[PDB]
Amino acid sequence: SKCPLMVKVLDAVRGSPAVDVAVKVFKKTADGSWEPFASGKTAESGELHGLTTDEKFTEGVYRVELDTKSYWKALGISPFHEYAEVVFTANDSGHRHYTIAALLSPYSYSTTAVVSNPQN
Amino acid sequence: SKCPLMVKVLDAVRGSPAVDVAVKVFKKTADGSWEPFASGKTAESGELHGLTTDEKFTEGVYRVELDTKSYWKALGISPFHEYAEVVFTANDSGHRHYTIAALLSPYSYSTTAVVSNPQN
Amino acid sequence: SKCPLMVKVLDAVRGSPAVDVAVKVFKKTADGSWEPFASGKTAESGELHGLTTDEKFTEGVYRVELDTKSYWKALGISPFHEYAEVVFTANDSGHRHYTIAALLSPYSYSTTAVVSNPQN
Amino acid sequence: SKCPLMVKVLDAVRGSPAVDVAVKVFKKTADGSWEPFASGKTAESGELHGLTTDEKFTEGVYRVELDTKSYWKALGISPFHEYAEVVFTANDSGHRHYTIAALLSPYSYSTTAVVSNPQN
Ligand SMILES: N[C@@H](Cc1cc(I)c(Oc2cc(I)c(O)c(I)c2)c(I)c1)C(=O)O
Ligand SMILES: N[C@@H](Cc1cc(I)c(Oc2cc(I)c(O)c(I)c2)c(I)c1)C(=O)O
Repeated sequence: SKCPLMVKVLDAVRGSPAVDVAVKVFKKTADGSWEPFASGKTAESGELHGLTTDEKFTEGVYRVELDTKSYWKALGISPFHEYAEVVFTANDSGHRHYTIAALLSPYSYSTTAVVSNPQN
Repeated sequence: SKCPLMVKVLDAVRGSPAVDVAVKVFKKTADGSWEPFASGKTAESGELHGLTTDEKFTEGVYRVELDTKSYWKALGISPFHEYAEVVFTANDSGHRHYTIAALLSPYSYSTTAVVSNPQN
Repeated sequence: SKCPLMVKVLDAVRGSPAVDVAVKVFKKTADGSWEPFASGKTAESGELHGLTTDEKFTEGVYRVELDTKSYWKALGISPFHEYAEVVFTANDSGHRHYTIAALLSPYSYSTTAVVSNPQN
Repeated sequence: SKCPLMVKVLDAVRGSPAVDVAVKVFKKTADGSWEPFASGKTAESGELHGLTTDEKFTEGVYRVELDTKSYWKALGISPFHEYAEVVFTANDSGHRHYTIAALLSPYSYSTTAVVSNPQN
């Protein structure tokens, strides 16, 4: 695809894009600590665009945190999970473009990853 | 563990097994069409064991229909699917044990097959 | 300009779009029988477009059938289901645009819908 | 029945329980840190029963972490996610039962919570 790191969030109760979800991305440092990498909020389409350029998105372990609790909390639903979280290693083989899709439900959530090579 | 076929249904919105969901089993005939094989409704545990006996369950194509629409209509929710349907070929490679599991949400559902192998 | 019905299919084992998944759509008729509506195959993006147009896609019960067995059998994988079927009611509340997403795995498949308005 | 906390994992590629999957439960401590709580690996049934007891399992925010990466590698399969974490608040509505389920695939995973009522 185009964006190096793309996050898409869906709402399985209303069958619509989960708009305004707090997304935070962190990067593991040499000593094992968690350093804030980037963050945003999903738009009307349930997508988050512009987290990182390929230059900035270097090889390493990443952590994407979606604040699922606030989403449900705003609608008057009390969810189970405090947050949804996806931890993964990136560009260890070579530079790839990732899409992290997540489907939300008060007591459940499933997450998938689409890895696509930018070059031939 | 005794009955070769079991249906386990869960509700993703409330964090609980889905109770009294209509489950109808259809088996494909030789002339081409389908014919009623069994029926029942999920219990308190969200399970439905005791459909058929290891003897009446012969090899062939099957169809497990779950009336998901009624289930949500009862909670004030207008779901998306008319029903969840699972079609598969059973016991082509000798006798087995299949537990089909469904995860329900108004606008989405995940179905899963679990095959057990009784020591013959 | 965007078409009413869309199908997006991902592969969970490989983490990429499912290319060449055979797709068949049906429409329920007055008799309570099924009539051939459309058909196609997912492109490289794992998507399917031009299944139909706004004028042809009226109110009614539809059945999108996905040939998921051939897909796996082609890769050397022996799946469980013969195909993944999605039955739903369209253009209930007047005109709408639909998106059927299906996530594939050998013994499991998760399908979700995203209903959106063309003007809202 | 007498297990306050339960974890069940399934493999979506082989269609059977995820055996020998390492589980580690943490509990947010008084000073805000994560303290070890329970550890174990999925039995043949892909589940853990001896996790904790109705008395040791008190109120608080727990963290369940499944080591999926190691599960997949020991099969020759290189997975996407580093691991699967599930963080939740427990016993906020009295002393009830908790079942955490997970459906694993190389590039995707689903989780759901089933919260029962012991004496109901
Ligand atoms: N007597 C059985 C009943 C039961 C069977 C299954 I199989 C199961 O597992 C899942 C996990 C996920 I994640 C799903 O999406 C689905 I559908 C089913 C669960 I929980 C409970 C027991 O308690 O073991
Ligand atoms: N970009 C286009 C096409 C597209 C639609 C969806 I909807 C989507 O999201 C999911 C999320 C999960 I979780 C799945 O299992 C599956 I399959 C698809 C993705 I990625 C891409 C659009 O915006 O319509």
